[PDB]
Amino acid sequence: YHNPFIVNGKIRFPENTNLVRHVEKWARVRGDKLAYRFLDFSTERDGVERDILWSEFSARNRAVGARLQQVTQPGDRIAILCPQNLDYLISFFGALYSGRIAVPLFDPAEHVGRLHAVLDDCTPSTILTTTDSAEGVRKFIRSRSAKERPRVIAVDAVPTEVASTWQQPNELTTAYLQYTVPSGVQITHLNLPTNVLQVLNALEGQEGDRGVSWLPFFHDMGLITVLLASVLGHSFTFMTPAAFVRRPGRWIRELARKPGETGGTFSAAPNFAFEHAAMRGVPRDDEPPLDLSNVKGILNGSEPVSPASMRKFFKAFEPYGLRETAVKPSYGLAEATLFVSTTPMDEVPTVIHVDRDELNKQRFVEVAADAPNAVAQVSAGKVGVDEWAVIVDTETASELPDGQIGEIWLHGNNLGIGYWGKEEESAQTFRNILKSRVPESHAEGAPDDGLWVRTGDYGTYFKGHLYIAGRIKDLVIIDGRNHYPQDLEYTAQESTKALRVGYVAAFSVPANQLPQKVFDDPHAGLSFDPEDTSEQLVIVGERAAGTHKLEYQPIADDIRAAIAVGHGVTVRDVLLVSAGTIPRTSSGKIGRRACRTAYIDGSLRSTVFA
Repeated sequence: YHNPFIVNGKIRFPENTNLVRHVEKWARVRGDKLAYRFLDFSTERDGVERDILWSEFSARNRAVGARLQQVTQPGDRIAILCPQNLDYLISFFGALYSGRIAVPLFDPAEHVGRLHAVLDDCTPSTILTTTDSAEGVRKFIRSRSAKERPRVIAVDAVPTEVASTWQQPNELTTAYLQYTVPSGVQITHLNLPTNVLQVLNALEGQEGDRGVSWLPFFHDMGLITVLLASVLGHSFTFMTPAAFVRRPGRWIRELARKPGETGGTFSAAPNFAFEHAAMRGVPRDDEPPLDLSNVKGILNGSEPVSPASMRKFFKAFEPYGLRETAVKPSYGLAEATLFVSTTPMDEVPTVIHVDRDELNKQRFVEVAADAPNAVAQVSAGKVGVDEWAVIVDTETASELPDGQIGEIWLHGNNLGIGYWGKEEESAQTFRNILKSRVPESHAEGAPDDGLWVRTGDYGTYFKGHLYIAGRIKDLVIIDGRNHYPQDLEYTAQESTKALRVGYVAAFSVPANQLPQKVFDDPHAGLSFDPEDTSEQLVIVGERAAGTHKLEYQPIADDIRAAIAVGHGVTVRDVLLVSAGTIPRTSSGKIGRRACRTAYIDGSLRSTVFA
């Protein structure tokens, strides 16, 4: 493989490098070629193709950019309250073209409050949207104070001719804010082209390849995936998240080889989507032939990878030509722009099993899958070019040996420079020194006195692979002992056919804050004590399809028994709720914190991704 900007395992960018200059290049040399295609399934079930060429795309970007340069101040934040479509990307790029700070968000007409919180946090001067969504955005804004009702610009209403007045706008300055109290990661103009190149390098993307996505643009995985188009001038075809949730086969269809297509396709998705597409994305017998032999890589990340959903997904689409080397477990986060590691392209996913007891003690000890206390661990592959991941003992700020679990710390030009307006949090997360290394350091090549970024994730290196144990703050600590929630959740899943796959939440609540319902239940084994504050294990799970008539107690008993025998901890409460009731993040992950909150205030007992 070869890339001009990569020489001897190092990214070599020309000076004054940013995504804006990259798009302008393709507008000149690949002008008449497809840049982005929006598959619109709003009215037509078959989908309406909305295309824009690199030439057209550049002109729109320069038109919006010029308009922003005329009515905004340098350093202003430009909020993008837009539905998923071409004008969203024109808004995002338009903001970048202007030299101002972009803030990719969502349409208020589709949380409205979360949107208020972010606006409070970064106080944008201007909001970019479409004509059709304009009135709804205005309606949202007038419910805000008069302090500044940020001006609203319908980007599609900005004439292309305005581009003539555009002025070309530094690497270390913030290009945009990536919001995940809300936190906005400051992504610089160097971060953006750096990380997409790291992706392109790991994918080994050829010239005739193309990309497909349904991920929401307001999510880091959704934004960077489609921004990947700017690296090599590849086309990318996208749809809305809603379109995928209702008809997952659309994703599969768009991935499949079109007539005459000799190149390969690339995509990305969270774990739950592999579960969804495996069950509902298989084409019906009355549908046309489906050829997935062109699919090169479908990256699987943003949440713990299920070996079961991975197996089901591959088995389901194998008869249509999907190679076992197509699905790629990957790791990343917003602080690193997006991409940190992925499974090598010529390899099938690596799955191992480790001892649970050792695992809760921050140790990897490999065991057979048949072993009674084995926990599956899916490798996240190799770290990208010119970035580094190390496993660190947070108390000593020192590198740990392979097989021992510590916090993953990161270094590289794709890593952000802070959280917007958060001095203390920024310092703690982004200003760290690696005090000691091991003899065969995974930091080798990184500057000894360079700053490292704390991910908040436990991980380890094992036999050449990076593993993501879990998220530190999501640990379930009971009686001075550690439990990984996805481990508990999997045991709870597999103990019964009554739980919906991927819709179980394990967390702890202090005893005094447990609801009276728990104490009424003799299976709970607890008596109310107003000053007992010890953490108690709670499991919340959605009922599987067609199981609404199944009785509660055998389900709760099975879960409780399995967790007791497998993890040596007692579940105090099992709460079975209807499908879609468990809180979910903006990208579709399970929100354990919101679920925990919703459990305590009793809202639980009484999102696009439905």
